[PDB]
Amino acid sequence: TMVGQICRYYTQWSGSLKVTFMFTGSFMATGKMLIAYTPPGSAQPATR
Amino acid sequence: TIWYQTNFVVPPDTPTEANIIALGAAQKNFTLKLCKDTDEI
Amino acid sequence: NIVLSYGEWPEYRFYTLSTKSWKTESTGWYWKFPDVLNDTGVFGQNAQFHYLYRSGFCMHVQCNASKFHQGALLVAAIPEFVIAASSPLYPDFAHTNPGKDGQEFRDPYVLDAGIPLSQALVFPHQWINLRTNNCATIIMPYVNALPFDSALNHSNFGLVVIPISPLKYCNGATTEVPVTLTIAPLNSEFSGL
Amino acid sequence: NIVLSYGEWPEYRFYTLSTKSWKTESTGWYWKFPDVLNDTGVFGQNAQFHYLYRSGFCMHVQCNASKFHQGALLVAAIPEFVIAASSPLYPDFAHTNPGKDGQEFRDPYVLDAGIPLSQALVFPHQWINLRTNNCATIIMPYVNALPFDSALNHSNFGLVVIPISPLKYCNGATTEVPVTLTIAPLNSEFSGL
Amino acid sequence: NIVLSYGEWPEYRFYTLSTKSWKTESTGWYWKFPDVLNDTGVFGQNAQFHYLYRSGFCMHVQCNASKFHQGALLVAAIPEFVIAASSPLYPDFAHTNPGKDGQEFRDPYVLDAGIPLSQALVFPHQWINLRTNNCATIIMPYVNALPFDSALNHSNFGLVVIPISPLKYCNGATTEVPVTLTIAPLNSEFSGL
Amino acid sequence: VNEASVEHFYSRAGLVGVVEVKDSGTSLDGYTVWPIDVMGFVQQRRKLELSTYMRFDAEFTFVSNLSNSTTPGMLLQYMYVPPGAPKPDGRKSYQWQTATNPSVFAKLSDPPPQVSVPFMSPATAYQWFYDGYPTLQYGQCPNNMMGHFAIRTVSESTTGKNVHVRVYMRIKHVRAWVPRPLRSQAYMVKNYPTYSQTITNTATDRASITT
Repeated sequence: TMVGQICRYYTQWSGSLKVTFMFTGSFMATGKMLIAYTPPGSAQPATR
Repeated sequence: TIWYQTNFVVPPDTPTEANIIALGAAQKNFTLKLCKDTDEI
Repeated sequence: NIVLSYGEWPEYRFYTLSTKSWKTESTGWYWKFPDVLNDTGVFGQNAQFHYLYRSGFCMHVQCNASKFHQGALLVAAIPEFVIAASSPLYPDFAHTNPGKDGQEFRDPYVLDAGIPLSQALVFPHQWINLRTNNCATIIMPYVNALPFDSALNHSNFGLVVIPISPLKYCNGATTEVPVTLTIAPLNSEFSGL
Repeated sequence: NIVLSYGEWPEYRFYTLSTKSWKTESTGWYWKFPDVLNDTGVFGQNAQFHYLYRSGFCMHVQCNASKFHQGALLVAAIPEFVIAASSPLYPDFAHTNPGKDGQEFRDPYVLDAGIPLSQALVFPHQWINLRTNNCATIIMPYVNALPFDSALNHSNFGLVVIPISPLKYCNGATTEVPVTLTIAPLNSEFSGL
Repeated sequence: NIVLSYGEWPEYRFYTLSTKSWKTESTGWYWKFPDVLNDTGVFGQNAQFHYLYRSGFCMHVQCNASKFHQGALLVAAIPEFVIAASSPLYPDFAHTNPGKDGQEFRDPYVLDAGIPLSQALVFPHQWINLRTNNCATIIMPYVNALPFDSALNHSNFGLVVIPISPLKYCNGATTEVPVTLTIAPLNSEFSGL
Repeated sequence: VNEASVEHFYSRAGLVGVVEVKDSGTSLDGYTVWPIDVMGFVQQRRKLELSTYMRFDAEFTFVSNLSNSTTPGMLLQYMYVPPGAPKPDGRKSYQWQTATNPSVFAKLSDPPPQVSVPFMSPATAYQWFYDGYPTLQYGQCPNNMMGHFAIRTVSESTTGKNVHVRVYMRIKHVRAWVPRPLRSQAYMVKNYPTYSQTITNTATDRASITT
């Protein structure tokens, strides 16, 4: 990313981020997903 | 973490595999401090 | 659109249960609950610790299928839904409290209550007709003879999903159709910690 | 919708170039132009005869595909786009001025500039996602260090179309998807006949 | 009367810890806490789950003894209280986080910090003089260099109770004097579940 | 309009029970205890199950005669043991003298006695369908029981004649709640829903769907 390349010029960054997803499949395809986020202290979930 | 919920459902004569692209960016309140020399070059 | 059971609002977060696969041969499911949320979440710990509770619910059934699939489902909310044990007597505890993963009907025709399914439209209900619409939504107020009751012992109502018209598709289509359920407690109360 | 590069209007007819076939295995294209129109049309004769010119452009990429095709394209306009020659040194003149028929990337990943494609979104860009939309439109103002310059020698910017997510289809569908480009010069000027 | 540490109110239920027996030969105790409540109560579960917290405290030391007992105690609240390891080097984890049952001083004279006890009156303090009064109360605002910090890793302050003047009684009196402690969190906050 | 109504649909007196004191034969007891049960007959069980919740007052009438239909003058006691009170052991038991058990003394030559029983349940309304365990017990709510009627001929020892009683109950001031389907399958056991393994069809068969 561009945000991650300029953070290598500085020592310390602080703030909030953003992430976006685009589904590239067909127009006829249907489904569902689950997108989860975990705080810095916790270990990642082992089940949905 | 991204989890399959339910399943990927398709009609006849439609390709069964698809892709997702992820786009990261900073927010409006992001800030940068001190200075350093990149180790990328 | 929204269905408001018995014209009452349940006046005084979203829990997504795991997905069911509806195959051409499946006979349907029932979740029978205050119960589905007893073992999961922060609502599930309140239900253990407090000695009395009063809560209404809002529940959302959604079905992902293409335009080449066809079928229909009846979605009903039945208060005081009691299971019967077919002779060659008592229903097992797995059947009377199926849990968060639900139970699958042995007899879809009598709803295992001995009552006919033709007349199950007298309860609050919706249709999912895969050509017309993919979703059904029902808001259920708190119905009981008493103002408060126990979460572990007593089940206020069931939720029942019967595939009235079987699922058909041409070769090459996805064999099973995912059916998912979402429950948001409305206006819950507790006492007697 | 329309994309206005760098928030500037190019203040101070439509040319339809031949169609490209985008096959599942193709690596993308770049037109790099004031140049595409030098050899075609009435704009192409002005560019030969006059000694200085200033012009902005408006360019329109369109993609004809069905609902059973899937894929994605990134469409970017990159100023001062310079080609590099991969070692085992200079790029050939066919690569640095591809003409009206464009050139096909050797390395789509570095854009043959040595810069990464992940960060190519810093330039004015659009997405063509075959489910969402079939078209992309970009208006490019005149960017140069000088008020006027030469049409034959200097190329103000490139136009780059990379198939980020490959094209897939089931058997029986049309193998290639036509990709066509349309350029309308805006606010062009000339001097020194 | 109430002692307000550093003249600040901790602006932005009662926990009764087990009783200590103060015998004529005992050397004193320290509870060193955000920590005492980490493993007990509903405050103890918040401290596990959330990633940041800010809280002030109010703590109450009380001593039940007759009119024939005599003695005195110094009750102090010392921020950033750090334990030292006397040579013939590091203090063990039992000493640096004593828990809800506290720890007993090895050296009461230097407070195991290397600093003298004579000057410990520079911190917020009270006296319990068994003839004058049986109780001491201290309200401690949140002191840190940062607005928030971690409950498990960092200990904001200690609470230290030293029997400066030993306990004496005539034969027939109760040998030990119960010393009990009560902590009420004031204005606690949490984030990062 | 008013002829089909929940008030008018549960209305007229009907036969709840048939009991006999029968002290003449090898059974010398001379008393009987009859638990109050509105569902004793399957056709009144099916109508009450059109509703999940009901609240009503009861009207009990006792039509009594000997076996040959003749009704000579002889004195009977109809007691009422409310829910939670102990039931008589025998004809001479002391539990016939309890002042809190209302009783009626009426001869067989009199018109049939009748009394009214108020709504007895702790819950707001009787619930004929209960889901969950109260404490085999599945679906069993103790709140419904209305009590007992103990009947005896008042005599010192062993009169040699049997008395047949028929009890007529009438639902009053009835209120009903959430509607429910009417049972298709035949009942088997008294308390539970359980139905036979052979599923009988609601609509009767015809040769083909054309006609």
